[PDB]
Amino acid sequence: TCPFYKKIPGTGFTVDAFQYGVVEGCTAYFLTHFHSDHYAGLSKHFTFPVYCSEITGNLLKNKLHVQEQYIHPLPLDTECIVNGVKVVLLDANHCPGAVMILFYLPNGTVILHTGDFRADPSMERSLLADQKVHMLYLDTTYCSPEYTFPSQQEVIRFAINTAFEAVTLNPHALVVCGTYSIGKEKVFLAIADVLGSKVGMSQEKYKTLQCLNIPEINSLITTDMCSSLVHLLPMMQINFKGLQSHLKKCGGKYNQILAFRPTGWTHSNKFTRIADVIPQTKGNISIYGIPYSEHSSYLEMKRFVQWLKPQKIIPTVNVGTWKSRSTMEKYFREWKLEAGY
Ligand code: NI
Repeated sequence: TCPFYKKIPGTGFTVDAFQYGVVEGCTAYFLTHFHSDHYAGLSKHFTFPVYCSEITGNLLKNKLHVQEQYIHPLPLDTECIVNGVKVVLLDANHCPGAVMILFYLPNGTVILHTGDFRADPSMERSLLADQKVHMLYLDTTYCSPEYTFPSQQEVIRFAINTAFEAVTLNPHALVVCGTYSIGKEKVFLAIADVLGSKVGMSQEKYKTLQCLNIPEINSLITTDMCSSLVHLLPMMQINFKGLQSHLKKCGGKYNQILAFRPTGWTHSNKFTRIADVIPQTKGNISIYGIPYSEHSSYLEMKRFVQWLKPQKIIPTVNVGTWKSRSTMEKYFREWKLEAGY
């Protein structure tokens, strides 16, 4: 059964609720982004209307084979009417095609669902500036002050300079990047670009990347592994066994692997600066874990909320424990008292 925090009251609508069967009274299913915890339950047999971005609709059609007739793509930053209710989609600064949804209820309430997001000051000059939001359904993934990480710009800078140095010292080194869902594409794209190579990958991953409307993509990626010196692999293979094995297959083209695991947050953020990060090494294989996040830091989240000044906040992440729920409610109150709303 569908939880309350996936329901938009006063409407026929749910959000990211595809794993509950037929939801009683839901007449349109919104999907915020193509990550499996959120799409769970969609397939080619789904027969109700789905509303989402263009990119999210490309993946629905090509990867889960949902029939065209039920996919309803919407443009961003545009007032649209759905079953008599005004809605707007906004960039969530998460993975490709990830949106926030504004619902303008018939009775005058305004609701913002962030879906998954990385808060940014640039959202303060979206169509959010123009009016008041009563309810915020918030991605509270890193809602605790210990969650700090660098900007995405600093992390990419670290990865580019690391890879460029290594390969210029040893032209026979191969660079490998771990992946398991969409998002974080900039990690492997920016590395390839500085190395003058295309990114090589399996057919299934190539297909996935072909749905994301990235400009000049055909110039950046390929299925011919032999022609590329940056290879993508499944995240589970980004370990010393997985990498030695993969090196066998390259057939004596390369004598060194430099690999990157893009994670979210890890406790080595409590002590270490991005500049100071070092790999784990075994023989001719080094692995760097790098804190490239697509969720709000605690401070980025706080700023966004204190700008928005919502009347009520409903968390969508970390909701299954009382300790979490209680901790989050305390920060909400602090933030409200500090800013004075
Ligand atoms: Ni996500």
